[PDB]
Amino acid sequence: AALRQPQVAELLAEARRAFREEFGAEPELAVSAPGRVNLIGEHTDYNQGLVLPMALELMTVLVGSPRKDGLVSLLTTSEGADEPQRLQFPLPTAQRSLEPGTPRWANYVKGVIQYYPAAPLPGFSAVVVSSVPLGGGLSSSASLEVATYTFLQQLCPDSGTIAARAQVCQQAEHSFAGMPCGIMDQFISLMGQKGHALLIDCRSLETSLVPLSDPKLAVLITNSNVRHSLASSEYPVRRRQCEEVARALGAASLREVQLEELEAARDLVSKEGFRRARHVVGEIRRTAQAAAALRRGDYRAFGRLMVESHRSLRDDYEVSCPELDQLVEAALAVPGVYGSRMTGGGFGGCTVTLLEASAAPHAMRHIQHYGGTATFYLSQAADGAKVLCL
Ligand SMILES: O=C1CCCC2=C1C1(CCCCC1)N=C(Nc1nc3ccccc3o1)N2
Ligand SMILES: O=C(Nc1cccc(Cl)c1)C(F)(F)F
Ligand SMILES: OC[C@H]1O[C@@H](O)[C@H](O)[C@@H](O)[C@H]1O
Repeated sequence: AALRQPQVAELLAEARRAFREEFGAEPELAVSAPGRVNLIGEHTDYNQGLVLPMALELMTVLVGSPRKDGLVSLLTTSEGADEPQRLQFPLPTAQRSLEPGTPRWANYVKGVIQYYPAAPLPGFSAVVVSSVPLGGGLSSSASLEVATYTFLQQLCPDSGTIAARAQVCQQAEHSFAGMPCGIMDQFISLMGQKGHALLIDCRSLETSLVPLSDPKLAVLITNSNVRHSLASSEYPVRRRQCEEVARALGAASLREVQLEELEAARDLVSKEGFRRARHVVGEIRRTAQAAAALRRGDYRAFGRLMVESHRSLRDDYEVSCPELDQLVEAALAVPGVYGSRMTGGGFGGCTVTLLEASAAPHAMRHIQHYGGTATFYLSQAADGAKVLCL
């Protein structure tokens, strides 16, 4: 009864309704980009490391039509969007470029338009909707960016690569949302495939599509329903930090650095710095293993590596919060659970629990033993960016 069933036919319906009511015509176009859960490989992406996200059935739909007047008209119905629900603005030019500001939800769309690599980009009308809980750790921002991107490609096809559209979305996040993220979230919103995880090499940008066939094993995403103050603020600090180590170690990134190399170099770098690279360099290894373990389909070693990932993110990288520790520590003591850990950037958001679908009704009865409000998603590994024509 705390479990938010996804309703994706309802999400598109809602979207179509609101559009015809707002603008006076049936929309021509529907796109979706999903939210994500990162199964293992946390704070590795910007250290050119490995990440094992899968796409969620939680998503962000644009529905909309091209305009002859060169201007953009956005209406959002997302519950937690900041006022106003509606912004219009001329397309950028050589002369004027878009500026981030108010409302913030509109900055991600603006961002993508501002860096969209193709021309001529005509003006549009769009309703924006989302079942991705906003600031809940499941990449609402990447779903909206990649949803925008996808809608723009129908207006003006790009002659480019997935990485290029990921980078464009990532630039919008940096410039327009002030969030210096890596490419896991964008990549996965773009490239996810139903019943697969997506093993992303963030040095080479080689990708692997890893079957999650087995219908026994499932994944419980548990929303902590907190986004602590230090989240916004401590992400860039971590990055700056990782940068200095590589700087001091004559290493083009932490990817190339391996743990035997860091152990020796305790004193080349800071004490703070050393306890954090231990996570990155280590993390990178356990994402490889989890990868190789998933192919072998040892649901068990999922745990060792996934529970170890939390410990490392909590004790070493310091991007957990009591609420996460108590959802993780609560899950990892339940028979019928391979393992649990904070997912995405931390200081709040969701845990992810690899468990036997048989014990789903027991875990959701047990957790909601949590000192806070728990929201539950039972996540099929899902499709990436989708167009449907109306
Ligand atoms: O303030 C923060 C902290 C960082 C994470 C986060 C936010 C806010 C920014 C905008 C207003 C609500 C809160 N928004 C997202 N929004 C994401 N917002 C959407 C709105 C409509 C459709 C799809 C969307 O995806 N993420
Ligand atoms: O993770 C899953 N299954 C899984 C199966 C075998 C080994 C491991 Cl580590 C995982 C998922 F996504 F299907 F639920
Ligand atoms: O694993 C940490 C991740 O945090 C996400 O929220 C961020 O957007 C990703 O780029 C990655 O840094």
